[PDB]
Order: sequence, then structure tokens, then C-alpha cells
Amino acid sequence: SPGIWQLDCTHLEGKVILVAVHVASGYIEAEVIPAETGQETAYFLLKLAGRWPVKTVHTDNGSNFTSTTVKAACDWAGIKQEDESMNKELKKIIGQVRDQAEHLKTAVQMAVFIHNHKRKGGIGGYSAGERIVDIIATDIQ
Amino acid sequence: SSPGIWQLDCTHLEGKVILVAVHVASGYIEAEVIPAETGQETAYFLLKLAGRWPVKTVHTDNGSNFTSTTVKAACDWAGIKQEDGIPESMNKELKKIIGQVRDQAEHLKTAVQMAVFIHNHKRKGGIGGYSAGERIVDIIATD
Ligand SMILES: OC[C@H]1O[C@@](CO)(O[C@H]2O[C@H](CO)[C@@H](O)[C@H](O)[C@H]2O)[C@@H](O)[C@@H]1O
Ligand SMILES: Cn1nc(-c2cccs2)cc1N
Ligand SMILES: Cn1nc(-c2cccs2)cc1N
Repeated sequence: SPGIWQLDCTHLEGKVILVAVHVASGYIEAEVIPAETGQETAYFLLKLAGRWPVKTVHTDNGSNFTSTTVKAACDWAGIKQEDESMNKELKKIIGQVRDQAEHLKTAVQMAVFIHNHKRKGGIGGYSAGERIVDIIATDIQ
Repeated sequence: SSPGIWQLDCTHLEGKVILVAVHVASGYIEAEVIPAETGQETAYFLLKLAGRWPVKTVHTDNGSNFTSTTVKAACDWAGIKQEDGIPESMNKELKKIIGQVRDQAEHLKTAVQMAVFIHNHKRKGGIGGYSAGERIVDIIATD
């Protein structure tokens, strides 16, 4: 399960936030896009797969994933498509920083920073970002 | 190199701008096509990068986009030590790979992400070697 991601959309202030969660770590990647289109979905997936070893993405089965451009990007990147706890939290963190920035895009990326750096537990814990890299590094044997 | 050092560099193609972040110790890259080398685009790029990887230090070319106060303010918010004017064939290599995949993409930005994918997955130094993607994770894993 080092290659398993879950992708969802959240609609806010009339734009769309594409959120990808690495299911094993809780690590998040997100973008704000003007609209939930095939072109934007494909691009997002391609960016993700170039940065992390993406095997399988679980989606909501919306029309943006049925696109010939998404199928092509998935074939090219070797991504297989199939088919909240962390997504609900991301919405909460976006509210807590919302006032610190003019644009929603900024607030979103500040929330991704906060989420991925935040140590869970006491001294001896890990962040989501530590967890993804430890998991992947461990798998490289 | 030290694990938290990234080098930012820009490259220009088909009259658009490619912002490139190289993780110095591994050669791992992240890139985005942006409309223009503005303060807000640069800030936003850095904020994204710093949310995705441990970014302690950034070396820049000291372009005007890095002297803007929205960039300096992002780097402060994110705890990034901005090091302007601290020192090339990474742009050469990216452009070459972009040339190989260019005809498989309707739009430049897609060919850029395809080229980033290829660079990061390419095994460097023979069959027992490792890709940039493998090197970065191995270098920064703490446990
Ligand atoms: O809000 C989008 C934001 O991303 C940038 C680069 O940091 O451009 C890319 O962003 C999206 C990636 O999913 C795409 O919508 C866009 O096509 C792409 O170039 C910024 O320029 C932009 O503000
Ligand atoms: C301390 N540390 N932080 C990380 C992150 C990875 C991705 C986001 S943050 C990885 C390690 N080793
Ligand atoms: C083949 N492969 N590629 C990786 C990457 C790690 C980070 C980016 S890509 C990890 C493994 N096992």
C-alpha cells in the first residue's frame, strides 16, 4: 500500500480544491483549479505521479475521470484508477488560516503545509510528511 | 549536499516560464509552468514546495521575483532560509527530455510534467543505481 492514493474534490468560494491523500501516511497534495475539468484532473494526476510513486488512485467516479485525456495521462504514468478523516481536517485548517491571506489558493497551500508538517502525538511522534518518506524509503528494499 | 537545500532556477520555452526547484543532494526536481516570473507566482510555488518536502534553505538566482516582499514573506511564514545569488545543465537536461515528449502533449505544461516524471524516475549510474526519486526519499527519511 505504498502506492495508494485517494483523490477528492471540495467546493469552496466557487472554485474547486483537488485533494490527494496518501492513504498509508495521511500526507496530502492539493491544488485549487477554476473548475473540475478533465484537463485539470489529468494535469493534477500527472504532476502527482512525477513527484511520488503512484500506483493506484481511488476516486469518486465523477465525469472528470472518464475523460480521454485523463485515461491517456493515467496510461502514460502507469496509474490505475479505482472506485475523509484527513479531508475534513484540511477544511478545518483552511478556515483557521483563511484570514491570513487574500486568495483562497494561498490559504489552501498553507493548510497543506500545516497538515503535512504537524507532528502527531508527543515527543516520539511523526508528521504525515515523515510518514510518507519513511514508508517509501523502507520499501526501497 | 545538506538534505534541506534546494536550488531554484527558471527556464524559458515557447515564450512561457518554467520554474524549477532542484533538491541539490539527489537531483530530484519539481517544476511548474507559470505565466510570468512575478512575486505572487514565485511565492505560491515556494509555499507549495515547502508544504510537500522539508525545505530548510533555498538558493536563488536573485531575480526581481525573489526580492519582492510577497516572496520574502512566504519564506518567513514557511521558515525557509532565502539565500539569494548563491550558485545549470539541469535546465539543459529538462529541455532535452521536454523535446522527446513534446509531440505527445497538446500543451507545453503537460510536456513539462512528463519531463519531470521521466527525470525523477531515471536510474542514474547503471542498473544497481537509483533514480532521483529514490535518492531524495533515502536522503531525507529520518527513521
Ligand atoms: O491555482 C493554480 C496555480 O498553479 C500554478 C503553478 O503553481 O499553475 C499550475 O496550477 C495548476 C496545477 O494543477 C493548473 O491549474 C495550471 O494549469 C498550472 O499551470 C499557478 O500559476 C496557478 O496560480
Ligand atoms: C522532517 N521531515 N519532514 C519531511 C516531510 C516530507 C514531506 C513534507 S515534510 C520528511 C522528513 N524527514
Ligand atoms: C521506483 N521508485 N520511485 C520512488 C520515488 C520516490 C520519490 C519520488 S519517486 C520510490 C520508488 N520505489
